[PDB]
Amino acid sequence: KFTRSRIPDKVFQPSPEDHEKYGGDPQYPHKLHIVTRIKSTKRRPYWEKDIIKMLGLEKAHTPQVHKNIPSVNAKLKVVKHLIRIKPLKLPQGLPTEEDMANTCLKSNGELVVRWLLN
Amino acid sequence: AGSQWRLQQGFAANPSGYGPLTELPDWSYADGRPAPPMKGQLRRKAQREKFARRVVLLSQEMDAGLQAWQLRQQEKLQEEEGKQKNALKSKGALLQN
Amino acid sequence: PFLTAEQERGHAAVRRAAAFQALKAAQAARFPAHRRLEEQLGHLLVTRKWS
Amino acid sequence: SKNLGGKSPGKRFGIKKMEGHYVHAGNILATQRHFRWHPGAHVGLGKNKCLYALEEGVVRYTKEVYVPNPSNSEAVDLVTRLPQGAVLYKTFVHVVPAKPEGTFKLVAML
RNA sequence: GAUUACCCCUUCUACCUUUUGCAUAAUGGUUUAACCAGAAAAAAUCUAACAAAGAGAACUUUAGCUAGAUACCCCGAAACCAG
RNA sequence: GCCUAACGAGCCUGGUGAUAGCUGGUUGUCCGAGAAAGAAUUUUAGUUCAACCUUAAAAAUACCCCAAAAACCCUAAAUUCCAAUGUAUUUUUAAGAGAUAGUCUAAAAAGGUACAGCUUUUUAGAAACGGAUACAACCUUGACUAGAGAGUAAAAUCUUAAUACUACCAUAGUAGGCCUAAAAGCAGCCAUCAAUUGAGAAAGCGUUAAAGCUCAACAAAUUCACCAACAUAAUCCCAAAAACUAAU
RNA sequence: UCGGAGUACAAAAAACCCUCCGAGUGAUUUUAAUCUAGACAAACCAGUCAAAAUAACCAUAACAUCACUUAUUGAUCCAAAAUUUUGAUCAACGGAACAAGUUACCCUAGGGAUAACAGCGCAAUCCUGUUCUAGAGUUCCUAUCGACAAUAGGGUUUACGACCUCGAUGUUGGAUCAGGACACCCAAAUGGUGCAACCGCUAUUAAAGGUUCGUUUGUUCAACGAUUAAAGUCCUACGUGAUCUGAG
Ligand SMILES: Nc1nc2c(ncn2[C@@H]2O[C@H](COP(=O)(O)O)[C@@H](O)[C@H]2O)c(=O)[nH]1
Ligand SMILES: Nc1nc2c(ncn2[C@@H]2O[C@H](COP(=O)(O)O)[C@@H](O)[C@H]2O)c(=O)[nH]1
Ligand SMILES: [Mg+2]
Ligand SMILES: [Mg+2]
Ligand SMILES: [Mg+2]
Ligand SMILES: [Mg+2]
Ligand SMILES: [Mg+2]
Ligand SMILES: [Mg+2]
Ligand SMILES: [Mg+2]
Ligand SMILES: [Mg+2]
Ligand SMILES: [Mg+2]
Ligand SMILES: [Mg+2]
Ligand SMILES: [Mg+2]
Ligand SMILES: [Mg+2]
Ligand SMILES: [Mg+2]
Ligand SMILES: [Mg+2]
Ligand SMILES: [Mg+2]
Ligand SMILES: [Mg+2]
Ligand SMILES: [Mg+2]
Ligand SMILES: [Mg+2]
Ligand SMILES: [Mg+2]
Ligand SMILES: [Mg+2]
Ligand SMILES: [Mg+2]
Ligand SMILES: [Mg+2]
Ligand SMILES: [Mg+2]
Ligand SMILES: [Mg+2]
Ligand SMILES: [Mg+2]
Ligand SMILES: [Mg+2]
Ligand SMILES: [Mg+2]
Ligand SMILES: [Mg+2]
Ligand SMILES: [Mg+2]
Ligand SMILES: [Mg+2]
Ligand SMILES: [Mg+2]
Ligand SMILES: [Mg+2]
Ligand SMILES: [Mg+2]
Ligand SMILES: [Mg+2]
Ligand SMILES: [Mg+2]
Ligand SMILES: [Mg+2]
Ligand SMILES: [Mg+2]
Ligand SMILES: [Mg+2]
Ligand SMILES: [Mg+2]
Ligand SMILES: [Mg+2]
Ligand SMILES: [Mg+2]
Ligand SMILES: [Mg+2]
Ligand SMILES: [Mg+2]
Ligand SMILES: [Mg+2]
Ligand SMILES: [Mg+2]
Ligand SMILES: [Mg+2]
Ligand SMILES: [Mg+2]
Ligand SMILES: [Mg+2]
Ligand SMILES: [Mg+2]
Ligand SMILES: [Mg+2]
Ligand SMILES: [Mg+2]
Ligand SMILES: [Mg+2]
Ligand SMILES: [Mg+2]
Ligand SMILES: [Mg+2]
Ligand SMILES: [Mg+2]
Ligand SMILES: [Mg+2]
Ligand SMILES: [Mg+2]
Ligand SMILES: [Mg+2]
Ligand SMILES: [Mg+2]
Ligand SMILES: [Mg+2]
Repeated sequence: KFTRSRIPDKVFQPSPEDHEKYGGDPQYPHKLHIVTRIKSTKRRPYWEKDIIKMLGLEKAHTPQVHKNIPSVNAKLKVVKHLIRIKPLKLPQGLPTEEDMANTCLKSNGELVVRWLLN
Repeated sequence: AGSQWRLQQGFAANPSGYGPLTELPDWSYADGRPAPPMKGQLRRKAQREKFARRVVLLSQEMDAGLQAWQLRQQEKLQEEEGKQKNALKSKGALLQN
Repeated sequence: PFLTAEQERGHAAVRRAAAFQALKAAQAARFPAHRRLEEQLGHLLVTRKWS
Repeated sequence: SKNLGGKSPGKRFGIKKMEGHYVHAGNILATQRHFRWHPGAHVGLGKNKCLYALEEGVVRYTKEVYVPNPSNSEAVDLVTRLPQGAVLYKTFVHVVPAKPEGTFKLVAML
């Protein structure tokens, strides 16, 4: 019978070379996920469809920002084969109240604070 | 096409993504006065503002949660110390020594 | 992860409760609309002529 | 043909209230055909081996030693045939009472 | 879809009905014109009148009574009985 | 059989607009949501409930759900119940109809021929105006309108068609002992020693029995050497063709 | 109709004209009450548990027990008792108060939802090849075969399934005309023979052309007579009835 899948814990144990391969900090994990649904939910089980719906990934190729907490990491693990996950990078810090309307999210993952000034 | 090249260079995979070819206004009066803003640009600005607000809210919530957990652990340490501080002086096996 | 399971426990719960309360208030505000004298008296304008 | 009568609906013999569930008095915690779960504190046993809560509280499941009734000949024989270091264990279902027995309320000053 | 240009170029397995599924080689139709097929207010919903009472008589009433509007097809047997 | 061209029982009229769970038909536009079956039943060509679903109205928790918890001989995928968390869904109240004659694919099974485009259960998916040349079910795809804009997805010739092993000489106790007409390395049984620098009482052909031809043995040089290859159908084969100008 | 085990491996449910056990009750005395929270299960009808409180027995139990204990059972209505109860292989076991056979003389409404012919899927059965050699063949597996086994293919027979047709796809055999395949009967070119020659036995290649006339039988087949270079095996809706026959 076709049922859900339990992913073993050794799958999510990164290798020391994986940090350099994927450009991650070996010491400090990143703070925020950028999740973008690539594949469709059709021909996928209803639990995967519901997880996609509750993650706010109904529309494809539209990035959504999420936390890096295990509570949402569980759902991201459940539907990890339909999404692309990147770390949200902030070269210029969090957007301030005076810079909310002049920000943009690049395709390479850094959220710029001053986008096309003047 | 060249979506992979554009991604490598940092631009959008689609030339219609946040590039100057679409962000800038495409017409203005010959007198020099600016044209009314485009509806698509206004909607894109609204979506970007919403995304930035969500990012700020998520970061603030994570920081608040971490600070609350640290405060809870510190208060646990303080109450553990206080339980010993509020105890009495043992007299059972210490007076005969 | 950035936070652990014990660190995330209840970190954002007031916001979820407030969102549910907002949903409940939006649902409870369902009621028929006001009927005004203008709506009833504007039907007589169909027979406005020139004197 | 040669095989007859094999059709019969399931009796729904199973567990009704899991661990941590808040039950009231008289709630059927679990029904069974043979003794799979044994009743413990504040859990009564019906004539059909069903287990029902006697007090309002929280359902718990534990593994505990099994000392049978000395009048139960079969269980006594099993015990007397057990080796020196062997102790029987069984899964017992308990109800931990939540509300107090009662309250002392002032009625009148005489 | 087009096109300077009717075809030439590219793309689309007639329509109802019945079926798990019909271009199906499953049914129906040459075509035109005229006729040919959803009907009921018990309980309910909406609107309005008056309201512990409502109804122009006979009843219903522990917010109810009165009024109005919302609803339920056509063709076809072999047959049976009487004169 | 015949009884006014149709007689298993005439024709006409009336009942009669007989009755059909059965077939056929059922007439304007646009929009919203939208269903594949558990139980009874002279019942499986149908109805009535339940579960889903629609239209309104009340509310508050609804799915995802880490621990902890659910049996005794052995037992997999995984289930039930649950905080947090991500979302906004769910439950009751009032009206309700349709449906209850199903297909394939992936998985666990059973029957059969470990056969079916076969039959019966459980879990999941689908029923594109793209792709698999054509195509129901396979793959890509949160389905509106206009543009003579752009970026992507699945997807477009699949793998081998392979197997050569050549000179060089082989004498001796002895025809080893028994059986046998004959058994000389060789129908058979037992021993399997020994001469020579080197040759098994002999590993295959051959003789009725001998003879004779080879193998291993020495002496001469010594590329490489274990298994692997397998016919066909009926109108007429079936895109054409292409081994190197830079391709994540 | 009801129950237990497997299918259905771990909450519940879960089907087959699936595989096995069973029930339509006996024995004994402790003869087992009333009222009521809260629950299980369930479409409904039915089925199950049960705390506290009441009257009688120890002043400390009462759930009747055992036979795998689970199944040992039947609704309304209506009939009878003495007013409290009882009554159905209503076993087609959610049960009509009481009703068979036959129709080829048949009729009507439908169904390719469902059979007979054909097609289609599969290849159990059938037919082709190869792999393997124990055995026959005097010795000698492979001149000719070749058991126990392996593997690949074809779609000629019977069967299996019920996918297209029942608002019609008209049937065997024969007559006329035949199209095609090769798994070649003849004719042609060869290899091996346990091939001396003539006759033969096998295998390879080749499908332009041929493959008879008669007795019986409706016959396809089959037996028989006379010949031939031979009187091939099949597919074509078991080719062909808007070309023919109607013997079955
Ligand atoms: N019973 C049932 N029939 C359906 C359902 N969906 C479609 N059908 C039936 O399927 C036919 C149409 O096929 P579809 O257009 O859905 O592919 C119609 O006969 C319709 O009644 C369903 O969910 N349940
Ligand atoms: N025996 C019995 N007959 C009943 C019942 N209910 C109705 N009946 C009917 O009453 C009639 C009794 O006639 P009987 O069989 O006594 O001559 C039968 O038609 C029977 O079917 C019942 O409960 N029991
Ligand atoms: Mg737009
Ligand atoms: Mg069973
Ligand atoms: Mg059953
Ligand atoms: Mg089609
Ligand atoms: Mg239908
Ligand atoms: Mg059909
Ligand atoms: Mg067809
Ligand atoms: Mg058809
Ligand atoms: Mg039809
Ligand atoms: Mg047609
Ligand atoms: Mg029609
Ligand atoms: Mg016609
Ligand atoms: Mg009314
Ligand atoms: Mg009559
Ligand atoms: Mg007549
Ligand atoms: Mg009628
Ligand atoms: Mg019917
Ligand atoms: Mg719609
Ligand atoms: Mg219904
Ligand atoms: Mg858990
Ligand atoms: Mg919960
Ligand atoms: Mg039906
Ligand atoms: Mg099928
Ligand atoms: Mg399904
Ligand atoms: Mg559908
Ligand atoms: Mg196409
Ligand atoms: Mg889509
Ligand atoms: Mg020597
Ligand atoms: Mg040699
Ligand atoms: Mg051949
Ligand atoms: Mg329940
Ligand atoms: Mg009591
Ligand atoms: Mg019956
Ligand atoms: Mg029945
Ligand atoms: Mg029943
Ligand atoms: Mg006759
Ligand atoms: Mg008829
Ligand atoms: Mg059917
Ligand atoms: Mg046949
Ligand atoms: Mg035919
Ligand atoms: Mg057939
Ligand atoms: Mg056909
Ligand atoms: Mg078959
Ligand atoms: Mg085959
Ligand atoms: Mg031999
Ligand atoms: Mg055939
Ligand atoms: Mg059929
Ligand atoms: Mg079928
Ligand atoms: Mg037919
Ligand atoms: Mg027709
Ligand atoms: Mg011919
Ligand atoms: Mg040949
Ligand atoms: Mg010849
Ligand atoms: Mg020929
Ligand atoms: Mg045939
Ligand atoms: Mg024929
Ligand atoms: Mg014809
Ligand atoms: Mg014929
Ligand atoms: Mg004719
Ligand atoms: Mg005849």
